[PDB]
Amino acid sequence: MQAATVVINRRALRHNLQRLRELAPASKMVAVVKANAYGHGLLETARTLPDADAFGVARLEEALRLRAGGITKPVLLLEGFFDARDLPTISAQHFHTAVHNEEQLAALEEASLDEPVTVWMKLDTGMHRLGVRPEQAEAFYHRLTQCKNVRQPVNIVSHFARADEPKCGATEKQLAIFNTFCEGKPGQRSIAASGGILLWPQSHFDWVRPGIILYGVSPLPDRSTGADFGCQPVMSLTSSLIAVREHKAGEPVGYGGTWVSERDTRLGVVAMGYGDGYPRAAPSGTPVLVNGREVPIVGRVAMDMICVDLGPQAQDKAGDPVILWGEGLPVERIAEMTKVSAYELITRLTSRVAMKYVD
Amino acid sequence: MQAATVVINRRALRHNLQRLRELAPASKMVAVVKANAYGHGLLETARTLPDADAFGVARLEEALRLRAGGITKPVLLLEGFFDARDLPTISAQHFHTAVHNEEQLAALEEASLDEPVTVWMKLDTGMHRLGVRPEQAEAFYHRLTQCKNVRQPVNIVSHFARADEPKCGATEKQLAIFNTFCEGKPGQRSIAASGGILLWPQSHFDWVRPGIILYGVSPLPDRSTGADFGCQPVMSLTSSLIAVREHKAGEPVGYGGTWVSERDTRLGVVAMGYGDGYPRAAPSGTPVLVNGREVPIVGRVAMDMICVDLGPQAQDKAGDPVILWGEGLPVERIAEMTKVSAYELITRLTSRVAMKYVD
Ligand SMILES: *Cc1c(COP(=O)(O)O)cnc(C)c1O
Ligand SMILES: *Cc1c(COP(=O)(O)O)cnc(C)c1O
Repeated sequence: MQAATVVINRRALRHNLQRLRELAPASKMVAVVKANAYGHGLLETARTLPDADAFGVARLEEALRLRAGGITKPVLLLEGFFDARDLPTISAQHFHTAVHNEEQLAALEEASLDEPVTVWMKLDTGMHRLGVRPEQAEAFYHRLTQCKNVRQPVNIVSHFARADEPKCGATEKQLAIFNTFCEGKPGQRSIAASGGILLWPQSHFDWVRPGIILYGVSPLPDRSTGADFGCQPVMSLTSSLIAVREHKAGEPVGYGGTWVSERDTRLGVVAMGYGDGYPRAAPSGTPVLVNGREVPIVGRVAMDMICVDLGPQAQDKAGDPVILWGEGLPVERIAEMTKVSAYELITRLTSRVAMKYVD
Repeated sequence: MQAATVVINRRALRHNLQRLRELAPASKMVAVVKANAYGHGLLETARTLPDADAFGVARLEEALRLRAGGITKPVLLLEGFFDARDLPTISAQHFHTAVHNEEQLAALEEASLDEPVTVWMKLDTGMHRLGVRPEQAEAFYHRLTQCKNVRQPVNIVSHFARADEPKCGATEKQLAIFNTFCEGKPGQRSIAASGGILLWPQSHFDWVRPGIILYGVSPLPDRSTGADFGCQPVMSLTSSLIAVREHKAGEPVGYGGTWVSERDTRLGVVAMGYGDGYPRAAPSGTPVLVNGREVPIVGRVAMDMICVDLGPQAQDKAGDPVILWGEGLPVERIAEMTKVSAYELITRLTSRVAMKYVD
């Protein structure tokens, strides 16, 4: 039988990269593949997009894992390097890096490399997470153009904190700061991720960094799905029923007796739980497809199982196909119902989930 | 590594198995290691406990993975087998199985195996998740004693739905039903997991199945910890700071501008996010240890990073040790602050977290 499985549509992945090129026609693409390509799988997602101009990762470990799998294209270390002793590898592996601190800068200044490295100075334009603040940036920037170990020109990168909230002036302010600092400087500019790409065409510049929407999922907090932008969903979280049992009115289900039935019915048990990555927070009523028909989750989600209400004469049987989200049921619909971010839903899955690739 | 890492204390693990033998002195132990041993590591956790009477898993795949690693004790398939074509492997691998449906029973009835298999009839005593209902149990049970494919005697297993709620009578009702069915029967009895073991000594019977408490974490939802029962915490979710930046009063942090500072201060950025398994639901103020000193999380938890408030003048720096939960900080405290179950915190982690084993 088949249990917890993530089916990845390679065809939809391809379609989305091309669709994003159409929406951002004058910008190169940094396919962001951090966290195991967003739960889709880091090396397979890269191999599915040999057309990507570059790949973005959070950590050096992820980039090296790409190189190990035979990925040859430029990989961008979005958070830079955490140890100065890593520069020689970064240089030799032809990894491009962000530089946000003095550790990183002072290291590049005194390292001894056999080749210089391509760098993207991270500028803090409002997110206040990583990056050099405006009033320290000019001096920091100038030191990078003097590094014999940095390939010139120095590129400039930044990130939006609230691009999915078009009504507040957060984005327009970050853009204002970004634009002021880049005036008169050569080198590529990049500040847009999924939100900036879809809602802010002024922020496309030279390179855009699609992450979530690359997988056909909307980065927005409203009811929108990847299909709202012509992007197709890549992931399908699937499983199977391991039991179909009789149940009676007044009887509770699961831990804590969270749900009590008002009628005699039949309950289905799914080989899926939070030990696989399915949200334990999922409330009774959350939709799940059984034999391509939507049924509600009843009772608390356990570590390995989920119960659903099928109906008194429901003819579903142990072994039948279940879809937690995918074709027929967008992950955005599960996010709305469970109140869990689609970003976390597709990404916080465990190694217990099998991986399938189609097309 | 210096980033996302889970450190597993093998010596605390052994201490807990024997501490549990002291709490349930007349019962054998079924070490429950399903879902990658609750995030601690399926095969390493088994190898650390060669003293366990048996190992419990959710799925067949997990049991096979144990045999592949050289684990030889008896392994109990807590949910049984999902396909009749699996009986031959299960018989040959000497896996013990639960039997809750007719598909499983009919499979045993007509299979041809070189050896009979040890079975635990799963009885639904109130949880209404898996198991044969009371009114169908006697006939179902009798068919199992007539199998030459089943090693006699037929053992009886069940599970509590609310053992962590001593004030509702649910547990005494399940126990009442369990006891009535076992009257006059010749096999082993088992109904207690972590809660039943600690709060209900009349449910210990022949075998107890410690899961969460085996890892030194309390099953109950009140604020007690594993140390309340003499059990030592096995897991430590650790990482490092990748940046220490200046921040000013009135300035927000992270996505959505969730947190705004009322002083000038210094922010630390941790190489930890929900792409690793850390709850994106963690509210500002949640505790983190930086250099063995507690600091609050400020702003939204991102996929790869977490910001903390260090103070205006604070001497922490990129590279310094961070503890998300562990030595200075029980996962139960993080569960309270996060309102996320300790079961899910330690279990729903991703494959990007490195694994260390000490002692
Ligand atoms: C992860 C990340 C991205 C992608 O963002 P999405 O909203 O998922 O598209 C792009 N850039 C940086 C700096 C990131 O850390
Ligand atoms: C997983 C499980 C356990 C162990 O539960 P804990 O609450 O962690 O003690 C024991 N028995 C069964 C039937 C289970 O599914």
